[PDB]
Amino acid sequence: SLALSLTADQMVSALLDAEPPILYSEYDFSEASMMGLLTNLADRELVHMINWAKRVPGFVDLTLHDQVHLLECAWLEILMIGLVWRSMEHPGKLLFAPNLLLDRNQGKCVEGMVEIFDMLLATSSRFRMMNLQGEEFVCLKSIILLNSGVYTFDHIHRVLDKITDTLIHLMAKAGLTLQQQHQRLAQLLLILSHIRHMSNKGMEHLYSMKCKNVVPLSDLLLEMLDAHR
Amino acid sequence: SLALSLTADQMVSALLDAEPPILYSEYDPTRPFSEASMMGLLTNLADRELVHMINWAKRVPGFVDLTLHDQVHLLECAWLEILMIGLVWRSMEHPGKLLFAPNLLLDRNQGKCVEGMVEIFDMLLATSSRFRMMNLQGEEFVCLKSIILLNSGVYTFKDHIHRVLDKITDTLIHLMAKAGLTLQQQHQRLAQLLLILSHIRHMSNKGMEHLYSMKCKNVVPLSDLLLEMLDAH
Amino acid sequence: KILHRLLQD
Amino acid sequence: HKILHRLLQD
Repeated sequence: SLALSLTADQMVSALLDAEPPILYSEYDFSEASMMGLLTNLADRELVHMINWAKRVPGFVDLTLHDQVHLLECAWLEILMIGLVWRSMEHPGKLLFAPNLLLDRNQGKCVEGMVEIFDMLLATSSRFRMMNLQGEEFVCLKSIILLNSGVYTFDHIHRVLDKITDTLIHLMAKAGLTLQQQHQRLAQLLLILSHIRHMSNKGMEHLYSMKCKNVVPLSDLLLEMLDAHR
Repeated sequence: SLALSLTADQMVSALLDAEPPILYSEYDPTRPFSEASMMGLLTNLADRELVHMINWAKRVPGFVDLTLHDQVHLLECAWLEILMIGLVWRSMEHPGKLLFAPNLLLDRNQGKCVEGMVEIFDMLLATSSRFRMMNLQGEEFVCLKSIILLNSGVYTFKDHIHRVLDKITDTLIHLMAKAGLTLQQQHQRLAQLLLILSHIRHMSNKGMEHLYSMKCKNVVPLSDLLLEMLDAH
Repeated sequence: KILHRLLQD
Repeated sequence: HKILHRLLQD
């Protein structure tokens, strides 16, 4: 590999540099406009997400088939963690794009979405209480990529250990005692279980919206969604 | 409360003592089974395990300190995740199979007998494999299970639950240090255990979809408690 | 509900 | 002929 011989600062440097940009909405609400805006954005972010993933150390070392599988498993968790991250400094709101801040009130508009909006807002608030940092965030999202589909399968689990080592290095650099370090490592990784939950509930609502055919979906989004069932 | 003042070793003793029993199935190899009745055995087993689980939860440090409404919510969110981690735990030493009960062992080529669920079977086998890979320990297992209980439904409502979760992290670390792991091995293993909960969460969400499908077909017997647990999702 | 009663029993 | 298969290659 190569990911395994990077130092901790180099690993975080790599992940900071791979980071995708914050995109803007094609914006100039109801069920159709909500879903049309959101799925257009999701489609656009997905293309950037795919090129981000190839820049995650250790990722390109996998076979194309394993890369496909990990991205199909995790793409919604990754869009969600990004959304919740963007939204931190905007309490009670979700920043889908800098020109598209949405209240839970607009989540009502779509059938079944207010439940997901509330879970996302909770996650964001939780990230805020914990004072989550950017360096930690990029580690978490890389962890999601490598971990989420990893069971349907060593190098990859060694890569995950390298990222753990990296998170700990960031917290120690930031001054935390050893005990604050393992407690905070635990708090962060537990949040990934809730991000998983949100992704599964979101995927189910995406399929439901696919079926109700309220909005046409991009072929890419259809294939990302299809891979889940 | 009394939970926050427990030491690591007291925490571990508490949890180990609250361990529910492994129950038997009414499986009989003499009897033919359809995919339906084979599933009835599993749902029947889950229903009995649930009654034990509810009384085990009462003995998890910090749980009884919560209001009834919050206990209800936490159990409704986590019940299938907890049944599943227990099954994977029981199946550890039986590579390629799931030990639903001592008298009920199913390999994954028997899990095709039911449609749409062989993939759930595969994910459980994948998880039991991972436990084996890491040599998961009984004391780590009970910590993990209590984490699921307190954590799963925590962001769909409290500072108390988070203080208890921190105690369990402390307990996990203590267990790893006392097994002689380096500090680096301890944080790595901590992360390895906690990342499992993401997979266990996925399986539960996917099983819940198969549970709902099963109910809609009204082929397999589901008990009144299972019906209400499902409904909570 | 059933869980409610099991818990407070 | 998955789109993702192409996009991971480009």
